[PDB]
Order: sequence, then C-alpha cells, then structure tokens
Amino acid sequence: DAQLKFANDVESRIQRRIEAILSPIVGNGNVHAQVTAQLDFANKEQTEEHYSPNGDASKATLRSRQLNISEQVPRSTQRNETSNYEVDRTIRHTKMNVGDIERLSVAVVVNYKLPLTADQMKQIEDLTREAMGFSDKRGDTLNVVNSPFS
Amino acid sequence: DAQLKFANDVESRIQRRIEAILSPIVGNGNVHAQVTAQLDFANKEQTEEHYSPNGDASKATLRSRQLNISEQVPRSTQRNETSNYEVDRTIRHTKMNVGDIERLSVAVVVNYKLPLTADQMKQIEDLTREAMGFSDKRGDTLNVVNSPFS
Amino acid sequence: DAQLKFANDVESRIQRRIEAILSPIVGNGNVHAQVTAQLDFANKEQTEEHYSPNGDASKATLRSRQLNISEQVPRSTQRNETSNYEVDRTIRHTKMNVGDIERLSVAVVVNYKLPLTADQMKQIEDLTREAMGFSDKRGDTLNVVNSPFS
Amino acid sequence: DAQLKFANDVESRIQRRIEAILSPIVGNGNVHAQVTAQLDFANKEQTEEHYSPNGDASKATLRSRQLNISEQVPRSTQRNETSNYEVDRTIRHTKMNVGDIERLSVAVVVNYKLPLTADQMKQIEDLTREAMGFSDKRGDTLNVVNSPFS
Amino acid sequence: DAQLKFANDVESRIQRRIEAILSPIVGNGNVHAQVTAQLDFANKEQTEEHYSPNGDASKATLRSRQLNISEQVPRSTQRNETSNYEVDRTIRHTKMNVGDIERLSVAVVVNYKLPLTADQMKQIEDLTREAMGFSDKRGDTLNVVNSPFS
Repeated sequence: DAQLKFANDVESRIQRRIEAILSPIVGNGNVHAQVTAQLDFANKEQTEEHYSPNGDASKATLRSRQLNISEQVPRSTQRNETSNYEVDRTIRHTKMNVGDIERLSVAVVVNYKLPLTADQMKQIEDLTREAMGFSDKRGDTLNVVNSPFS
Repeated sequence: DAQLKFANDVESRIQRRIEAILSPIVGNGNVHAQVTAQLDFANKEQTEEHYSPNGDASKATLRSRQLNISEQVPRSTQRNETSNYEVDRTIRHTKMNVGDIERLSVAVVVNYKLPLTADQMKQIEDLTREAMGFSDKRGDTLNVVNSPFS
Repeated sequence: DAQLKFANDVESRIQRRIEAILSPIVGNGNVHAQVTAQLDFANKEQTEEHYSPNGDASKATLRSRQLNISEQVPRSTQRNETSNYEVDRTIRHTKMNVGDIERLSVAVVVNYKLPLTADQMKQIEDLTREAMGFSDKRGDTLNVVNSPFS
Repeated sequence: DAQLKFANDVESRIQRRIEAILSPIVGNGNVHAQVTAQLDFANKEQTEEHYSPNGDASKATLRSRQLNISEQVPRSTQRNETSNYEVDRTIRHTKMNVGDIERLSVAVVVNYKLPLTADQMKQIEDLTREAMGFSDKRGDTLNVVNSPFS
Repeated sequence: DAQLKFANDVESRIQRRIEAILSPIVGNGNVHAQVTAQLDFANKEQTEEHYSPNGDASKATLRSRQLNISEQVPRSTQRNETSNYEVDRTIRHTKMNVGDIERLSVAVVVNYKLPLTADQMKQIEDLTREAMGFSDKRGDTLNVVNSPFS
C-alpha cells in the first residue's frame, strides 16, 4: 500500500540530490539518474546481555571466599577453596526502525561535449558515490556511463 | 513519514553552514555542496553495572574474617580462612536519543578563476571538514573537487 | 523537533561571541566564523558506591574481635582470630543533564590587509581558543585560515 | 531552555566586572572581554559515612572485654580475649547545587597607546585573574593580548 | 535565579566598605575595588558521634567486673576477668547554612599623587586585608596595584 509511496519519496530525494550536485559541472540538463532503493519493513526487536570475563584472578570480584589448607609430613596435602563472584552486566533493548535503507543501486548517464576524459569521469563517479551515501557495508552499487544523447 | 522531513532539515542546516563559511573565500556563488545524512531512529536503552576488582589484598574491603592457624611439630600444619567482602558498584541507565547522526557524506564543487592551486584546495578542504562536524569515529566521508562551471 | 532550535541557539551564541571578541583587532567585518555543536540528549542516570580499603591493620575499624592463642611445649601452637569490621561508604546519585555540549568544531576566516604575520595569527588563534570554551578533553577542533576576501 | 539565559547572565556579570576594574587604568573604552562559562546542571546527591580507626590500643573504646589466661609448668600456655568496641561516626548528606560554575575561559584585548610594556601587561593580567574568581582547581584559563585597535 | 542577586548584594557590601575605609587616606575618589564572591548553596547536614577512650585503666568506668584467680604449686596458674564498661558520648546535629562565603577575591586600584611609596602601599594593603574579612583558611586572594588614572 503506502510502502511504494515511501520508497518513491526516498528515491526522489536521492535522485534530485545527485542531479543537483552533478549539474553545475557538466551542464544544465546533460545528466540523468535513476535509483532503486531496497527498503526493509520487517519489525524487529533485540535484547543483548553481555558479561565481562572474570576468569583471570587479576581482576576477579570476590564477594566471599574460603581457603582451607592442610599439610602433613609422606607429604600428604589438601587444598579446598570455595569462591563466590560478582560479574559485570550490560543489557540493551534495541527496537529497530521500520523503513531503513538496506541497499541502493544507482545508474547515471552523462552527456558528451566528443568524449569526456577519464579523470573527469573518475571525479564525477566519486562525487556521485559521496552524494549517494555510499557504503560498501550494505553492498551498494554504482555505475556511471557516458554515451551521446539524442 | 516525518523522518524524511527531519533528515532534510539537518541536511539543509549543514549545507547552508558549509556554503556560508566557504563563500567569502572563493566568491558569492562559486561553490555548491550536497550532504547525505544517515540518521538513526532505533529506540535503544542500556544498563551497565560495573564492579571494581578487589582481588589484590592491598585494597580489599573486608567486612568479616576468620583466620585459624594450627601447627604441630613431622611439621603438620593447618590454615583456614573465611572472608566476607564489600564491593564497589556503578549503575547507569542510558536511554539513547532517537534522531542522532550516525554518518555523513559531503560532496562539494568549487569554481575555477584557471585552476585553483593545491594549498588553497587543501585549506578549503580543511575548512569544510571543520565546518561539517567531521569525525573519523562515525566513518564520515568528504570529497571536494574543482571543475569549471557552465 | 526542538533539538535543532536549541543547537542553533547555542551555535549562535558561540559565533557572536567569537566575532565580537575578534572584531576590534582585525576590523569591523573582516572576519567570519561558523561553529558546529555536537549536543547530547541521551537521558542518563548513575549511582556510585565507593568503599575505602580497610585491609591494612593500621586504620581498620574493628567492631568486635576474638583472639585465642594456645601454645604447648614439640612446639605445638594455635591461633584463632575472628574479626568484625566497619567500613566507610560514599553514595552519589548523579542524574546527568540533557542538552550539554559534547564536542565543538569552529572554522574562522580572517581577511588580508597583504598577508597577516605569523605572530598575529597565533595570538588570534589563541583568543579564539579561549573564547570558545576550548577543551582538549571533549576533543574540540579549531582551525583559522587567512585568505583574501572578494 | 532557560539554562542559556542563566549562563548569559553569569557571563555578563563577570564581563562587566572585568571591564569596570580594568577601565580606569587603560582608559574609558580601550579594553574588551568575552567570557565562556561551563555551567553544570546535573542534579547530584551524596552520603558519606566516616569511621575513625580504633585499631591502636592507645585510644580504643571498649564496651566489654573478657581476658582469660591459663599457664602451666613444658611451659603450656593459653590466652583467650573477647572484645566489644564502640566506634566514632560521621554522616553527611550533601545535596549539590544546580547552576554552579565548573570552568571559565576569558579572553581580553587591550589597546595600544605604541606598545604597552611588560610590567603593566603583567599587572593587568593579574588584576583580571583576581577579578575573575580565578582558580587553578577548576582548570580556568585566561589570556590577555595587546594589539592596535581599528 | 535569586542566587545572583544575593551574591551581588554581598559583593556590594564588601566593595562599599573597602572604599569607605580607604578613601579618607588617599582621597575622595582615587580608589576603586571589585570583589568576586564564591558563594555556596549546597544544602548540607551532619551528625558526629564522639567517644572518649577508656582503654587506660587509670580512668575506665567499670559498671561490673569479675576477677577469678587460681594458683597451684609446677606453678600452674589461671586468671579470668570479665569487665563491663560505661563510655562517654557526644552527639552533634550540625545543619549548615545555605549562603555562606567560601572564597573571596579582591582587586583594588589606587591613584598616583608621582608614585606612592612602599610603606604606604603596604599599610593600605593591610587595611584592605583587615576590612575584607580576610582568612588564609578559605584561600582568599588580594592584590592592590598602583597605576596612574586617566
């Protein structure tokens, strides 16, 4: 129902931003872009519970203790040891948001003026990458191609 | 719904600030910038509970104790020791805010006047970095390019 | 919602103060500054509980005691010792404030008059640092650059 | 909300005081100052509980006692000793105030008349330090610079 | 809120007193002073509980006693001794006042007439110190400087 409208709005934002940043370099209307946004709407909760290790005796936190030591001499021995500890704790209750951007894909066409060089193409690709909100974490994809218009 | 409007407002703030600081150096309208803000809306709580180590006998905090020591002479021995401790404690209840900036990305175009030199470009990049609120913690990204306008 | 307005007010205060202190040295309007304030709105509590160490017998605080000592002569021995202590205590309930400044970033442009020397630039940087409320604890950043206006 | 107004009032007080003390020496309006006050609004309580040491037998406060001593002659011995003490105590309930000054930073410009000498500059710095309410505990910072006005 | 007004009143009192005592010596209006009062508003209670030592047998206060002594002759012996004491006690409930002066700082300028000598300066400093309510306990600070007026 409304999910399509929300996705369309996000795509329109990113498209107008890319065109508005790249227009002053190449011209008024010699560039077009279309973006496809993979939105996620799955309601999601979470509850971590982290404990810091207290195995090493250097920073254990003893609340109690009992250390009995017998020794006879045929060197019989004995060593009992009860220990009650205290432990750190961290608890988060993260309730994710419905409507985030999980992945993007952008295709941009640039006009001749007649080929545009390689350095200018690379810097234009870089401007677009930075204007998208690019992130190699989400697996985003970009491809800018140069071909004469008609 | 409103998340897009809030993000648009934040982006507009940062954009107008960058342009207003960089305009007096390069000219009235010979620079443009577009920023993409990755906002986070996930409701999040937290509860730490930290304990200071009292393993070392130099600063333990004994509440009780009982130290029995027998010894016969065939040097039989014995050593019992019960200890009850007291421990420090820290407890925080951090309820994060919904609407913070998790990551930024800024693309800026500067005009010729005809190339601008390298030192001026570097100081302009540095001004922009400082005016953004840049932070290598959040993974922010900046790229300023110089190309003739049309 | 209102967080942007509060941040804008804080930034306006710091900006007007920096410009008002630096204007009489360099001129009426030959300087501009823009500041970006990283505000924190996360509601936060805390509860410390500190205990002073009473391990050393020089300043323990005994409430009770029982020290039995037997000895026979084959020098058999015995030594029992029960001890009940009293301990210091400190308890704070710190409820942090929502709306503090976690980090600042300031960019300032100064006009030619034609380069300004190095000593004057250093003292101007120092005036700005002192007028900000600078603090190397919060990780604040400052950068003042000199470039001709237009 | 109102925290900014309170901070502005405190800063105005300190600024007018510094200017009013330093004006009669250097002139009517040949000095300006701007101060940045780091105020603290975190609600804070506290509860100490101090105990004076009674380990040394020179000033213990015995409420009871029981000292049994047997001895046979093969010099067998015995010594039991129960002791009940009384201890001093101090208890404070300090509820800190919301709105104190945690740190200050002052920047002052003085006019030529043409350089002002070093001794006069040092005594002016000292007057300002004393008029601020300076304190090396809070980490306050002062810097007075001399530069011709325009 | 009102704390600033109370502090201003205290400062005005001390300032008018210092000027009124120092005026008849140096002249009608050839001296100015400005004081900065560090007031404390933290609500504070207290409860001491002091016990006088009764370890020494010279002034113990026995309520009961039981001293058994056996002796056989191989000189076997025995000595049991139970003692119940009575102890002094002092209890204060000090509820501090909100609005006391924790620290002062005074800066005074005196006019030429042309330097004023060292003895007169020292006695003027001493008059000011005595008129303040000076106290090396609170860490108060005074500095009087002589410079020509304009």
